[PDB]
Amino acid sequence: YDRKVPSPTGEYVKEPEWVLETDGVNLSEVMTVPGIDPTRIYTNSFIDIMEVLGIEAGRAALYKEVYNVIASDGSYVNYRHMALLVDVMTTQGGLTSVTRHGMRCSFEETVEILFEAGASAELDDCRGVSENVILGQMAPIGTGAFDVMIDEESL
Amino acid sequence: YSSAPLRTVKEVQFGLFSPEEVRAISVAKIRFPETAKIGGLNDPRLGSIDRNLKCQTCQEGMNECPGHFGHIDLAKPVFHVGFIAKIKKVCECVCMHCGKLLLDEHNELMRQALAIKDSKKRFAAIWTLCKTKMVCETDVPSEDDPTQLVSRGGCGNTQPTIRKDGLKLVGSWKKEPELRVLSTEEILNIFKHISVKDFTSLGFNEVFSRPEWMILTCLPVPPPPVRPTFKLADILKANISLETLEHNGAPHHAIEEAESLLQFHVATYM
Amino acid sequence: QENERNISRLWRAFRTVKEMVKDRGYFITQEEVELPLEDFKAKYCDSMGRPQRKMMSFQANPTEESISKFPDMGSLWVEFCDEPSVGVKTMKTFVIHIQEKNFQTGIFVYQNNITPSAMKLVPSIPPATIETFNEAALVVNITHHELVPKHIRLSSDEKRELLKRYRLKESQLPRIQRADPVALYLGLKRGEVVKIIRKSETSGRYASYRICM
Amino acid sequence: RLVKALEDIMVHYDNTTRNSLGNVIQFIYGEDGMDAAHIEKQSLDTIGGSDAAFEKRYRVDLLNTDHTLDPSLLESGSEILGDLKLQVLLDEEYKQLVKDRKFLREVFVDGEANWPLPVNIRRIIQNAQQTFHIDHTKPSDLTIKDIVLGVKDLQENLLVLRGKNEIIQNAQRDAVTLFCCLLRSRLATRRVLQEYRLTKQAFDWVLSNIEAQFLRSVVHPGEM
Amino acid sequence: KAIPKDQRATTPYMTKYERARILGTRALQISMNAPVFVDLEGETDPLRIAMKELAEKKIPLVIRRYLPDGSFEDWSVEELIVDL
Amino acid sequence: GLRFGEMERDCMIAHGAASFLKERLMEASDAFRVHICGICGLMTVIAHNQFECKGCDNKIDIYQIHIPYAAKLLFQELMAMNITPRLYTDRS
Ligand SMILES: [Zn+2]
Ligand SMILES: [Zn+2]
Ligand SMILES: [Zn+2]
Repeated sequence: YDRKVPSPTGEYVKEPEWVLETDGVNLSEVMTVPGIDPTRIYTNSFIDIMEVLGIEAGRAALYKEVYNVIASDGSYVNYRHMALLVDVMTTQGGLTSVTRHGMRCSFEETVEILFEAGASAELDDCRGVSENVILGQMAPIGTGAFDVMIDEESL
Repeated sequence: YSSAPLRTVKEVQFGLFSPEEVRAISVAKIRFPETAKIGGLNDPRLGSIDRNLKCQTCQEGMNECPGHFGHIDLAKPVFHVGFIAKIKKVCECVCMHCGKLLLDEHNELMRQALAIKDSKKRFAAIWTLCKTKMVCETDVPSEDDPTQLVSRGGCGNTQPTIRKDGLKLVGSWKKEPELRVLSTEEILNIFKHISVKDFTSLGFNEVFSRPEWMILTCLPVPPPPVRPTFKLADILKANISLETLEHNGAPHHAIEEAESLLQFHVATYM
Repeated sequence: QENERNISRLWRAFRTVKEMVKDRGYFITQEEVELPLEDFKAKYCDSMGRPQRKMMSFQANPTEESISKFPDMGSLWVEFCDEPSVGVKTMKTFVIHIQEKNFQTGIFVYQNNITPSAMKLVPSIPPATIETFNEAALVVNITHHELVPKHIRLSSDEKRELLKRYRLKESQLPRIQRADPVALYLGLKRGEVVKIIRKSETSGRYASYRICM
Repeated sequence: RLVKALEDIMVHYDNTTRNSLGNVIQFIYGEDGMDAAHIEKQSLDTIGGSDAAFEKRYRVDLLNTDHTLDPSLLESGSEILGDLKLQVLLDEEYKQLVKDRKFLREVFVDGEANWPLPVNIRRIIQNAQQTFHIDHTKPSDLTIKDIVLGVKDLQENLLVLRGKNEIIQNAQRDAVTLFCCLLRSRLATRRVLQEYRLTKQAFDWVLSNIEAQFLRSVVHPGEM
Repeated sequence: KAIPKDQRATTPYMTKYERARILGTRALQISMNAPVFVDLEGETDPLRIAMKELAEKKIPLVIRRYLPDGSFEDWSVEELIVDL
Repeated sequence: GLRFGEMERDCMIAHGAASFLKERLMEASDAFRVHICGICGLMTVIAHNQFECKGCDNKIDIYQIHIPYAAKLLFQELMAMNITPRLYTDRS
């Protein structure tokens, strides 16, 4: 691979390096072989990264992966959008599946979900569009994230 | 025009109706299956058939009048249809004699289960560990030694395996084996004996959802706006013939048939 | 052999532990950490080469900025046994040593195993916690990796101030698992918060937080 | 599936992004508090080239007759040769640049220099050069203090968070760290005088426009 | 759960959502024969009128901003800066 | 077809057009006006001037909310099945 690295005089310069690419993963055991640089070892299995390096590494790797999928077909998406996804999937300390599967509130509306709501003593914060529709109110998103009221000190 | 401050709803707290609160809010004790008159009980003062008037109850409507709740006092307790699976699972965790949770902080993997944050995830895990427990153990290994035992509160008694036989729950004991339906009244008492801690562990809420309320003792009766039928009429007729059977101290099987007739109606209601 | 690929694995692990112990706030000198394969080869030598572990073991004392901020804490005993699998007997001599020194932490570094039967002597002498490590997962210092940002343990004071000014309940912070390799490395206890300082392509520097579950 | 997982995330009036339970997801949105629609690829100069190139570009050494500011770039250009007190100010600025270059070299390890950032300084400057019909063949009436103090003060005003405590104040310092690198590299004294040739008037307008475009770029509470 | 006029840490800028909802709320009232507060120098469209009022800082409404934890800051439309 | 389904709902959320969202997704079901207890939070209010819960035993902590009639029905349906849908004008 080519590697952009600063030179003794300061400019980036291409320093090519030999790299090993493998089929199959054992991060914990490879990481440890002499002659490698274990600070740079990588894998596309963000699960293994989170298990050896921890979620914060798990997070960054998960970003690099979602990023590559998008970049793979030439397209570019601002950082914060994938940053946000990656934080949601990571915020409870492990890797939460997204697509999987997976209020109130209200399509089926499996009475069975309300039964568990009842037995669980579940508290609906009512921020969704849907529970606000059932209640005939404006949802506290965007244009309704605040109240309006009459001023009573303007001349 | 209404005196009351106008507001939007910000929160909805789900919960189970206690029997005390259902009694607390009713506008009429209800118990004779008839709608001259009027208007036993039922339908008072519940009320306002159509129009005029004007309750009671209250004073509008119809169309302004919300509708109000009555209650029926159930001669025996009955399962709530929706909660049998839960009721069964809880029984599979609680010791069926003394009410104590079958595993606790002393157990290796029960500590891991108890830590779980989401109360459905936690209940899952606690049930997974306890459906195995076949004894309410008086004493346990701890660390340490074993040799050294450590004591808990309950109790000694053996646990049943529980099967769902339609609307009844069936027990199976030993260590050939002893079968016995587990009656509603019995589970109602077990549940009542489960601690605030133990039932919170288990995803219940001491204010909004105690497990005993999964067992109905007191039906809320919906007002005319809710039924613009007569299933309640049949629930009543079963309830009647069950009271008029204890009053006659008639044999165990007779009380039980009329008990599961009532179960059948509160269930299919519902 | 190449039990010299083994002196290496042991020496690297000793290094990690010294770094771990250092980043936890204890007084190790950078000169200490940087102990050459050869000086190690000598200071813990037996000839014919070999280990040997028991000699490696060492006490460890908080620093002055440590007890500036976490005044409480205490001192620490790191131990290297010495026999591949650790039964119940050889754990108690450790468990008792810690005890009879009021050591607030013991780290036990083991080679292959402890029995699932000796692991129960662990949560056994409160408040003093006892932690274990496979030398294997000590041979490399994970926190030195490119993708591992700097986790700083917050004092319960800094914690209070954090929750107060974002006006948060504990349950609203992002979480870190008690057994996250980085929590294990800093020795996080349930309820403690880390400040994570990461470099960021949008703002250069961004600090987030995780509370230990 | 993606929509369902994220659907309830919203920016709140304290600049945090939270879900419907109110759990924190990012302490500030995008790690910089900005709206992606006001953000554009801009070059972090500070980061490329040799050291020789960097020194030649940024260094002002009033105490050296060769690396000082040419009297022609500046009205006070000859009153300023030898000015110790002013060299102290110019050494703060250079060190801050050196630090920044080092820092940026950590964040973008491969030396990539173009990164989406708010406020296009280059354009604000070409505007100023046009609006004020900037005579490239005359001394500026900008003093050294105007620039160095001017630019320091402007950073104090790029607000993303407003709370008056040690924690929010740090979060704020972090939020504009990368932008301020860009800013200090564009508004290095020498660069202003020799390359841009701004006048006291044009410069003052560049500053306040950066401030206005900046505040205009902050994400708005209520954004889904 | 109410935070004094002198300790407001939220933005002194009106958001694009605030402006939309304010303009829409006044529009509705103008659209229903509610008294008006400026010289309509030709204007007959409630939203255009509503915009004239905003411009000239004569909309007597207050925005109550809720913090995630339930507390809230009050800013008058008159007060808030309108640059978007 | 002509439709406003899940994906159009999402665009309007992305725009934060909440009034439009309310108006499109609602109904002629018009505001039924009910009274709710401030302590429990059920439609148990006997509302001459004119109102008490029992209770609760409440006479001076009462509100008034407009909700779609279907809502009022679905909440009573819920109550009739021993579930309490408690409505609060608050946050815990
Ligand atoms: Zn009525
Ligand atoms: Zn027992
Ligand atoms: Zn009440």
